[PDB]
Amino acid sequence: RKGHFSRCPKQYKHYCIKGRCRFVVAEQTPSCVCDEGYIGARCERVDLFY
Repeated sequence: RKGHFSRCPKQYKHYCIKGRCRFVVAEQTPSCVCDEGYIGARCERVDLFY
């Protein structure tokens, strides 16, 4: 019954232009997800032709 982390705001989305990122403080876990239809390490290109 617990839930409280930190959602990476757009002001800190420099490591992912078109992608999201969840940073867990209590559990040092800086995870960074990106739009499935995205390309590039920093998420700068896009390929969602689908």
